[PDB]
Amino acid sequence: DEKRDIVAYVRESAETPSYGGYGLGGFGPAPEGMAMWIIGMVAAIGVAMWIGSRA
Amino acid sequence: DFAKLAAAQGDAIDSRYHPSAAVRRQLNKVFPTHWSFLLGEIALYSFIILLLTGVWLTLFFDPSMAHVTYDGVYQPLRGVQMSRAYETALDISFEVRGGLFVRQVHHWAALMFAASIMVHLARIFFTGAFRRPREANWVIGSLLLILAMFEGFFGYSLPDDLLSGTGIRAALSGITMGIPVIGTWMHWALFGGDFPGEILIPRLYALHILLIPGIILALIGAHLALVWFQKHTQFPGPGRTETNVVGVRVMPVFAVKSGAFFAMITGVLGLMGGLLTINPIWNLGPYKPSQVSAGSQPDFYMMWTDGLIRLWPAWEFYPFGHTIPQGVWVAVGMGLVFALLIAYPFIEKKVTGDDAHHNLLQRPRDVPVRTAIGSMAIALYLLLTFACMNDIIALKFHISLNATTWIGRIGMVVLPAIVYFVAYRWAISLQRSDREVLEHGVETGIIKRLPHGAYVELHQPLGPVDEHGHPIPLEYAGAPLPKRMNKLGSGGAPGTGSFLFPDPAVEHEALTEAAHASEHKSLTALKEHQDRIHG
Amino acid sequence: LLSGTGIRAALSGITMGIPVIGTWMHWALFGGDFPGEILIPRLYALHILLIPG
Amino acid sequence: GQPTDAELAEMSREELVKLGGKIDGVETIFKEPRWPVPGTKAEKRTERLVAYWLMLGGLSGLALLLVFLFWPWEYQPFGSEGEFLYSLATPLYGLTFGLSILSIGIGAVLFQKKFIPEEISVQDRHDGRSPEVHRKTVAANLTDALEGSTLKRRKVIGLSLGIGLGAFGAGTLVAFIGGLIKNPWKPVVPTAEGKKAVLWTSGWTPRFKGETIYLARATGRPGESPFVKMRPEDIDAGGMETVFPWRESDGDGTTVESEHKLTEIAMGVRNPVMLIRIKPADMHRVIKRKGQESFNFGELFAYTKVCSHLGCPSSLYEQQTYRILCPCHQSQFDALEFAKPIFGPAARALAQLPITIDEDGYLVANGDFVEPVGPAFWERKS
Amino acid sequence: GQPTDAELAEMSREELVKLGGKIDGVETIFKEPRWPVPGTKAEKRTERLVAYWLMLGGLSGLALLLVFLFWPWEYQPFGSEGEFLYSLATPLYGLTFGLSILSIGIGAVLFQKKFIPEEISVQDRHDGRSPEVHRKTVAANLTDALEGSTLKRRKVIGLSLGIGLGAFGAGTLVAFIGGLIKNPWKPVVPTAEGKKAVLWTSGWTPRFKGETIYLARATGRPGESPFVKMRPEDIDAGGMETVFPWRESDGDGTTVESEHKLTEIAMGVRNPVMLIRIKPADMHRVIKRKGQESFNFGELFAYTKVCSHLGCPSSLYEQQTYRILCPCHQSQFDALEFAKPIFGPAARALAQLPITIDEDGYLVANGDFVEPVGPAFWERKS
Ligand SMILES: CC(C)=CCC/C(C)=C/CC/C(C)=C/CC/C(C)=C/CC/C(C)=C/CC/C(C)=C/CC/C(C)=C/CC/C(C)=C/CC/C(C)=C/CC1=C(C)C(=O)c2ccccc2C1=O
Ligand SMILES: CC(C)=CCC/C(C)=C/CC/C(C)=C/CC/C(C)=C/CC/C(C)=C\CC/C(C)=C/CC/C(C)=C/CC/C(C)=C/CC/C(C)=C/CC1=C(C)C(=O)c2ccccc2C1=O
Ligand SMILES: CC(C)=CCC/C(C)=C\CC/C(C)=C/CC/C(C)=C/CC/C(C)=C/CC/C(C)=C/CC/C(C)=C/CC/C(C)=C/CC/C(C)=C\CC1=C(C)C(=O)c2ccccc2C1=O
Ligand SMILES: CCCCCCCCCCCCCCCC(=O)O[C@H](COC(=O)CCCCCCC[C@@H](C)CCCCCCCCC)COP(=O)(O)O[C@H]1[C@H](O)[C@H](O)[C@H](O)[C@@H](O)[C@@H]1O
Ligand SMILES: CCCCCCCCCCCCCCCC(=O)O[C@H](COC(=O)CCCCCCC[C@@H](C)CCCCCCCCC)COP(=O)(O)O[C@H]1[C@H](O)[C@H](O)[C@H](O)[C@@H](O)[C@@H]1O
Ligand code: HEM
Ligand code: FES
Ligand code: FES
Repeated sequence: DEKRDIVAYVRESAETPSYGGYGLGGFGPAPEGMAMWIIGMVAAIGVAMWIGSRA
Repeated sequence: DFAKLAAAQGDAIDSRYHPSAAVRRQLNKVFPTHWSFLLGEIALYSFIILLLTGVWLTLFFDPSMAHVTYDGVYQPLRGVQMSRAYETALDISFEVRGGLFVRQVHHWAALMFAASIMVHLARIFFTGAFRRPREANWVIGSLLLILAMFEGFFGYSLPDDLLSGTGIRAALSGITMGIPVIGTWMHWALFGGDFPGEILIPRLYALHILLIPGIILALIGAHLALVWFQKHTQFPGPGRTETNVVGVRVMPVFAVKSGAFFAMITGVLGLMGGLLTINPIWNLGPYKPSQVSAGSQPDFYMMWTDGLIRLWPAWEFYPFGHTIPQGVWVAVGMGLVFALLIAYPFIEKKVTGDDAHHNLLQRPRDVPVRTAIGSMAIALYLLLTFACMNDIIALKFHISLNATTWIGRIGMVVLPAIVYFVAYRWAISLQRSDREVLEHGVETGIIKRLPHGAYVELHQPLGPVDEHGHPIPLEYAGAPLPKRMNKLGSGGAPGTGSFLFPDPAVEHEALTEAAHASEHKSLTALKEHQDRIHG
Repeated sequence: LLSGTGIRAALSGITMGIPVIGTWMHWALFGGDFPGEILIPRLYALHILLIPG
Repeated sequence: GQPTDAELAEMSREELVKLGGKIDGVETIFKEPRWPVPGTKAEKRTERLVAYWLMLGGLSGLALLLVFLFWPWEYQPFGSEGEFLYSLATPLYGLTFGLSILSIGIGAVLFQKKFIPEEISVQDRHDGRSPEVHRKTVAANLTDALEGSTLKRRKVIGLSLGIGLGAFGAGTLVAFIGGLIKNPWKPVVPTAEGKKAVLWTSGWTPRFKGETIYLARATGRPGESPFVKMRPEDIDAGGMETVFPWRESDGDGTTVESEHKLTEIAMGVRNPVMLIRIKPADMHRVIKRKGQESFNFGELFAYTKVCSHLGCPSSLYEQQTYRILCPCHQSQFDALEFAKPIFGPAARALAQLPITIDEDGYLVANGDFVEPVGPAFWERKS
Repeated sequence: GQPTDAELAEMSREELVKLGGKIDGVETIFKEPRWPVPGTKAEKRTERLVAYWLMLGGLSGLALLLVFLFWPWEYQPFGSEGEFLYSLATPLYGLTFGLSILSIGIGAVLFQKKFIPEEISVQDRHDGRSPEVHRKTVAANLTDALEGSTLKRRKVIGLSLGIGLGAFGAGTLVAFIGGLIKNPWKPVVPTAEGKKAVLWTSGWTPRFKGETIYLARATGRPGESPFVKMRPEDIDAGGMETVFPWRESDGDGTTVESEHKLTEIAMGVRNPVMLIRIKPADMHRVIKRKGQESFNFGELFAYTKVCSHLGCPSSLYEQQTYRILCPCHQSQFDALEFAKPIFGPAARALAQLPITIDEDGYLVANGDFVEPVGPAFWERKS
């Protein structure tokens, strides 16, 4: 019974869609920090380069 | 009559108060228009978004360890004992409309806040914006960075979660108990008892929503006031000197573009909060001392401290009837890191001798040793961060966990040296490239000489040309040099009609010569101002 | 007892008596009926950060 | 070099702006409009472009409003119609909001870069060393305030004010921080050897001499009978089970008196233990610690789960290597030998619980840890 | 009328202070020292007085420190040795702290009033209507920023930006406030007539048709069996008892399942009721409401405690006057008649609970309130 419950949880966690956007793997801090530094920070820096000037 | 209303309101304001001169000064203040000077604005905007989302979050968050069975909507966690903090975090995620989005954009804003603070720190350090006039600004900014790191720690520790709880248990509790003379006393004072003391999360909630944000707001006010009144520094350029600010006024251009940049940063953060899942606590059961996970990492801004914990080689000392665990090593390491970061400008000036009032930034290539040291420090920080992530790195990229740990251990003394050497030589070679451009002109396509078969690159001089072909070398002035005729007056006049169809030739000609006149007018104005300053 | 009685009187009764939106304001503020499990946390936020700010 | 008493009336907007720049130390050079040529259709195209961006921002803001008001939000159980809509609900909120404000920002930037005139205004920077008049006047004001006050002449007042402020600050800081300061070594936890400090005692410390503390397995049952007695036969070679210090008095969670004792057992930091069954073939590789040689019950070894370094549970038990790995900082403890760290930050072995079987064959602790079990601290190893 | 390029070197402190006042528009008139005559002993006495005040502040600060560190603080149960010390522990903290800082402040005030020189400095107030140069230059700068930007010429941008900002603000505000906005009339509370709204339903609402809801007395027992079934004989003429809606399923608080139902019963805003035994002599003065004529059981009347005006309990009961008084705002209801308000802010009678006795004689509600019981609201009386 306990093993069946664990199996049910494993299947539910595997087949459950990520609520709140693309689930970056399942690891929170590391994928999330990488996604920040790439997506958000490249977007911000590129927008800053667009708005400002080079000199 | 909106014009009449505006005039009457202005007259009433200038009669009740007298802000005409002050407001004119604020509007006329000139700010350099370099992109790298928006990096601090990114952090400021992320902080503002953090405040706005945090107020919303506090309207729904309940800090407490009071045990409760969920009995909510989330089926996978029903009847499980959890703290009221976790229960209300789950309520924000599920029960409250848009609460999941608000908390996700809050966490993404926290990550962007840390990242933009780091990028701004890199900008100022490498450009030498901390020198004589602004060492105090550097210092308060370093305190601000430390506060941001620890507030993010407390923020993702607020909803009592398995991941955040085990992170707290490790860092806070273990490293606090480790401290030799007062470690256990600090632990008991902070937690009001043993580790799971029933005041920890309320105390962190207070520190995180009121105390640390208040200090950060005061320090950001001081920071912005200092930047405002110690007029913003600028890179060397045509009309830019140590005693002027070349750029755009606050009112017409700078205000508009800063507001638009804030809008776009808010948009990026909202898009991330929507499309990217950040800290899905529901997958993470409520904190229990027995339950664990393999990942067990902090946010990226504390990942370097965690990596220091992992990599430092288990050196414990046992004085007479006592213990000095390995946590104190990392505590002292963090102390040293923060002390050196805060005291760098003073260390820099002690080492070099620079006590001059510096208002013109230095190019990181133009300052090799500082650029090399900054590169070495960034390499060490990245090594520590990836060492903290070594668990997931080993899992996904098939590398032995021991192999990653020892790669980190060896590289934290090897990689810094390699990066220092490479960055120093790279900076000197960038200087050499700049001087090659200065003395030979920009490079272009090759040509075969008429009489003989020599090949010459057909350079383009940037200054007066000698009576013969070779030009008179120019003097380096600390400003970037155009190494591509791309960015000079060459090949830049596409048909100005549209993407799919042209415009009338008369319109195209009018527009193109109008643009030519405008750009040469700008160049002539800058040249005349430069000549006027000394000549 | 004293302050909760004061809350029950003012914040609950006055709010819930308001004609067009009284009950709606009451439920928005209390997360539900009067003893809703979020009243004191909400007041704590309002009282340590929001209103003092 | 005059303040323009009456010329301001006929001064034009450009002249007045130049005058303001002059007064503020700002010289506007090359303030030129973006579209000097009138009537061109490139101007109209750029106008329409920025208008399209702003209208996209507005349409996306309206979309945010409409999706927030009318969308299948609310959690939907697993594998239920509406789960997809719920899953992409929050993404739609964020997409609409971010796209709206981002498009507004893009429109504003395009307006600045295409329509607002271009300027290279240069401001005179008066940084550093305020003029000597201002410096000397400030110094004179402060020095006159100090000396006129007659301080640094009333020695008794100078010292008395210092003493008073110092004493008041001392008292206030001490009264501020003494509420927080607590003695970690106040004997509070009862024990067979009298009340002892918290750090010494865990859930395995016998409250009274000879108390039976079963290695109860923590079934995941939500609330009722969370901890149930355990037997050696339940584990099989190469198996690990997290056990807790359960007492007969700490019966099932049905009552209210219980379910607080059980919650305390579950939440005890130093409570959880891992019971591992060493394979009989590998029992010959076991090396035992001083005073812990008889702790193991046959091939059952009970080691604290709390990592000896910073106290994270060390749950990652690897059989066929007999290595108890901690996930927090990747420290391995050799279970075969006394659970000594053979890798990672840990430097002290995991505390080994003495185990045996009571009447009826249930596993019970045969004592208490011979060392403090959590992570190390200053007052340790003595 | 010159900035004193080199005169500042020989300008004295007084001259520099006067120059600073002149620059700032401040003329310091009669800045005179308090003790022009030197060597007088009145000066020494005043010096010693301010010193004594500062030293009293310091001694009281040290007293605060010593008292806080070493005083018998901590609660003492009652009539216990150390209770007197505890009772004045906190008063001593406050006395020492306040006396210390108050004495420091008094010393500072005395120093200002006795040693710091007296001045009647007068500052030139430049309030109102900044000079026309500043006004016109600010107006020119703002108007140039507006017109040069080319706005109020791009009607499409002017309207599109407004629409975009308005739509984004609408979406953002709605998204901010929709988390809070809850529907008060969502049927959530189950009932024999299907789910109903919380305001309609109370703890006395029969969950299923024919349910028995005993008028259980709330004994003060801490936690176990807090609610106990009740019998009419328990009250005597001129007696009031606070009763709650207890179900057989809501057994004593021993179990965890119970002690949550019981906590819900206790915390129910509309749950508490007051059962009143009308004196048989005065039973003939009773007037009864429409549809509430058979609600009373003999001489037992069960009225909601929640005051009809703002919902405070009306717990005060006056026998031989039969007046249920509410402490919050002094409203009296005539219990003899249907509990109609005969004084104070309340305008609606208290809801009357039907009551009776089941088998064994225990008091049970004979139904539910025929009206909503809490304080009134917009959706009421229909
Ligand atoms: C302390 C420490 C650094 C120990 C060493 C462990 C380590 C990082 C080893 C290197 C990892 C790599 C590069 C493995 C591939 C095999 C290998 C070593 C090849 C030789 C390396 C070499 C010199 C190649 C020459 C060309 C070259 C530079 C190749 C680099 C290729 C790569 C991987 C570039 C990107 C760098 C990168 C992202 C490395 C992983 C780092 C992290 C923290 C990723 C985080 C992350 C993870 C882990 C997810 O699972 C995920 C899932 C869904 C969405 C997002 C993510 C996400 O962001
Ligand atoms: C760092 C610096 C300039 C130091 C000055 C010298 C000095 C005073 C040293 C004394 C202090 C000491 C002892 C320093 C040594 C180690 C150290 C820095 C400790 C403190 C750490 C700290 C609090 C702050 C350092 C922050 C900092 C400047 C980080 C680098 C930021 C920069 C320039 C980033 C490049 C810009 C950019 C486009 C980034 C996005 C592109 C990517 C993916 C870059 C790589 C990358 C990065 C940069 C991540 O941070 C990251 C985090 C989590 C997961 C993955 C990643 C990742 O892949
Ligand atoms: C489900 C749900 C709840 C969703 C909502 C999420 C949530 C909880 C919160 C976020 C929602 C909100 C409210 C989002 C919008 C945030 C917001 C106010 C964005 C404004 C950006 C915007 C709409 C621009 C429109 C385009 C336009 C016409 C721009 C020009 C006019 C404007 C708006 C100018 C703004 C200028 C601006 C950013 C002022 C900031 C004020 C502050 C704090 C500092 C000013 C300042 C700045 C900005 C410096 O850069 C600086 C640099 C060096 C020295 C000193 C300073 C300095 O003092
Ligand atoms: C401005 C923000 C823009 C953000 C872009 C957002 C991306 C949208 C993605 C699509 C919509 C949302 C999907 C939500 C549902 C969902 O989660 O998506 C999974 C997919 O996942 C994957 O595989 C990855 C597929 C590759 C495409 C996505 C990659 C985007 C990355 C690159 C963005 C972050 C930036 C990082 C940069 C890195 C470079 C650093 C230098 C799909 O299921 P599956 O594939 O089966 O997942 C397995 C379970 O089943 C199974 O149990 C489980 O056990 C697992 O095996 C699991 O993988
Ligand atoms: C210059 C000031 C010189 C005085 C330093 C005073 C600190 C040394 C303590 C000396 C007396 C200790 C024995 C008598 C007292 C004793 O037995 O208590 C102990 C703990 O000492 C305490 O009481 C409270 C400590 C007071 C806070 C000290 C703050 C540090 C000082 C050094 C910094 C400020 C001074 C100004 C310098 C900085 C200037 C700034 C530039 C143990 O607690 P416990 O037995 O559990 O009872 C708990 C109750 O105490 C507890 O208040 C209560 O909270 C309960 O929680 C309870 O558990
Ligand atoms: C100033 C910089 C701040 C940073 C870096 C920061 C960081 C964070 C982070 C990363 C989280 C985790 C969110 C999650 O796990 O979903 C968090 C939670 C939280 N933050 Fe902050 N925050 C800041 C400011 C604030 C402010 C000013 C407030 C209050 C106005 C606030 C209120 C909250 C609350 C109530 C939570 C818990 C909500 C939850 O558990 O989902 N934060 N913070
Ligand atoms: S927390 Fe277990 S080895 Fe560090
Ligand atoms: S609360 Fe009862 S009369 Fe007002």
